[PDB]
Amino acid sequence: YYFGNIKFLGNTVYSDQQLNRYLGIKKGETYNGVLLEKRIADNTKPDGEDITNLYQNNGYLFSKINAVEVKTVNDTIDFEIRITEGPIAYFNKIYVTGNDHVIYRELRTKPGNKYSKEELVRTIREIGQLGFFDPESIKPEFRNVDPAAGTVDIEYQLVEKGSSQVELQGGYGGGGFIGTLGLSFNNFSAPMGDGQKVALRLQGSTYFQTYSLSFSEPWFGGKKPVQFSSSISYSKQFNYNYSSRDVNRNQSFNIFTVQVGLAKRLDDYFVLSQSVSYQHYDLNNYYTGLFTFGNGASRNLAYTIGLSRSNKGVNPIFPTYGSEFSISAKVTPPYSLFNNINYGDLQNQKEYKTQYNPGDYTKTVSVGSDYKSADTDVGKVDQKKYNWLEYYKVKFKADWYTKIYGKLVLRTLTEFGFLGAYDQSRGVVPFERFYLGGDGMANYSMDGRETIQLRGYPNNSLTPIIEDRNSSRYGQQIGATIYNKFSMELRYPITLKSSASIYALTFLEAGSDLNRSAGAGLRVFMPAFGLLGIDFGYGFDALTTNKANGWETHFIIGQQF
Amino acid sequence: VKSLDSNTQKYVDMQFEDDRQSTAKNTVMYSDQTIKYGTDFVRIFKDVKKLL
Repeated sequence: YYFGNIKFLGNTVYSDQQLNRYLGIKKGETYNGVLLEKRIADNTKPDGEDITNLYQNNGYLFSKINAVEVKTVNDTIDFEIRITEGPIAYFNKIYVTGNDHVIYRELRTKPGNKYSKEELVRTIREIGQLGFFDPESIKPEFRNVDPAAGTVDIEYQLVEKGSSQVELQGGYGGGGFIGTLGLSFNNFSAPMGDGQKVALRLQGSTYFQTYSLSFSEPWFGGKKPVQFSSSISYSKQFNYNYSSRDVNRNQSFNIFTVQVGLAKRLDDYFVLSQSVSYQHYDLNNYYTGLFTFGNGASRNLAYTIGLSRSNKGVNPIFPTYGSEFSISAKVTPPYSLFNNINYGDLQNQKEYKTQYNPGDYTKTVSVGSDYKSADTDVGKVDQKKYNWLEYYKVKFKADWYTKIYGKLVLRTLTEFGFLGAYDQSRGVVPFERFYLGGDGMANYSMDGRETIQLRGYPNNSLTPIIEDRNSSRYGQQIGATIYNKFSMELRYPITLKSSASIYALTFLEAGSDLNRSAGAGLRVFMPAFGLLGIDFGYGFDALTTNKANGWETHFIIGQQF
Repeated sequence: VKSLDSNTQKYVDMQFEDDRQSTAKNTVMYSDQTIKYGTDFVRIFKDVKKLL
């Protein structure tokens, strides 16, 4: 038996040709009733490319697709698919029962809008992401369905399950584990009420521990989605050698941070983000790298601005069309112009020379009381230079996705980053510097360090090192002030279900004339176990002999960008 | 009328980008002490409870 002459009757919204293209059944193939029903209506999944959802996604909710067998001759079966459309569906009144303005503000199914199952699914997902209600019983149920007037009413059945939440999360990056414990009350008001979130969180890795209190208002003013965030945090960070994964427990600094910030949506794809941050770095025996003021303290007052454009594909895990652009500028007040002290002649002043005959100056050999002699104490000069941090920072990121051929997707990434000082005599600050190479890790550390991902190379291997030889600090990393990366990845998916999202990828990266890397990897995303990615990368360039680094492997958990 | 499934956990699980009236994420702040798209132990505990 074989199919024959699938004909579509009584459909006027779509032509015969488009629906035939959507059916994908050709004459002469072997009859498969299961296949016919699956193509007609894949009831197993809500996002299937089936005809019933094709009609139901644009609002012809009363459309019914049934099959009637007309003739079976010459071992060939003929059909006439019948479509009965009905009028378009418009929402009239949308109400929620079982809980008010907090829920209503986050509804995608507004009154007067054309019916779309995608909107109902999105509202379900958003109410679930709010967290107060039981995720398994967010039930949209239809009332006052009047096909006579073409209207529909929706009631959302919900069950309360508490506002508070506890969270234990984990990840891996930089060759080290990371984990957070968080207690988050998702309703604070001015207590029960508005959607203001207040969370107490603690994050830890092998070399840094952070404690934080974070308040966040998602709808500032109650009209438009303006996020107002505030965070008071205290962190302790060790000297960590990312290459060898050992830690020194006697070289550590404490960062006390207070940040206020605001994000608002402007076109309409743009987001403008602003922040004001105060950070106090209390050092303890941190004589590592470019630091010589290991027993002092520094203060950092920063204003950060950022413009972002995002229109990526439907799945955040696996986009298939769009672009993302990000420009960020961090500025500190220019104290150099207003402070009338000279930073080039500091080394020739009596208050900055080495002292101990008691009170004499030393070059250690006593050199008398000649104030021009002795050694310019680097600790005191650097402490006076950096008691208030002075720097300007610019970051630019571009991420363009495209489809090439079939189900393949190509992702192109390009970042530039610069940091500088207003007065060149003041010098580039040792903090907020760019560290390049390895598994890559987000800004979990609050000192401004940004670990840039370049697979195929050890963690933090390409960051510049002291090259003075006789400086007694050869081999320690000091940080990069300018960095550029270009990445190009090809990705093929195996599953795009809600439960699991798996895809394989091949990557070519060039990071800094650059160092190049090539490799392949596999990523698996699940809501429970997270985003687990395994990458194997061969680097063609060296980290004395001009021999390539060769192979390396990374295993990461979480979005380590 | 063909209505949605009785269980709506799958609908919550599937991911989407931001739309014109969801909260705007701040990208010029420091860390919020969360591993985005990380392992969720609370969800693991709830799933284990559901399988018993």
